[PDB]
Amino acid sequence: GTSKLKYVLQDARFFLIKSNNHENVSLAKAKGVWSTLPVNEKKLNLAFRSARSVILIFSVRESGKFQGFARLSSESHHGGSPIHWVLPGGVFKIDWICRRELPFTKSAHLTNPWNEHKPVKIGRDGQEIELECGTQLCLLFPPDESIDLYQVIHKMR
Repeated sequence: GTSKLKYVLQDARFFLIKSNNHENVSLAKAKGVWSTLPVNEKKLNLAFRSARSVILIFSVRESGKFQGFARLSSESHHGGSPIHWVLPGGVFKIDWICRRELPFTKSAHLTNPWNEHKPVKIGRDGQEIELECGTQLCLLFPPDESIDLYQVIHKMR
């Protein structure tokens, strides 16, 4: 059922993450980390302190899909265990909520009021998604049998 996920998302902010490289998303999915450019890093740190949950919704450029979504469990931090990103910032710890794909053909009815009411798939890396549109987008993803929401729910309290 959706009660658990709706609780996680109740007071959430949502950001589109656009990656040019599937490899960095694979790395991020396995290790539970993300890094971004300075403007977006600042935005995400502010959001982490302002909302009960900050959700990153990932899309690899030219893939036609979202690849999953995750919740920040920390602000960005420097000097920690270095993440060997594939090069084409601080490291955010993230807990994945869904690592399964959602094709854009399943989100075509959703438009983001904070991006001129364009379809939610459209946006630059870091585009913020308004609460209801982001919630509905996250609810479209299929259940991920590899993920247990329990850890996230305990972290919010």
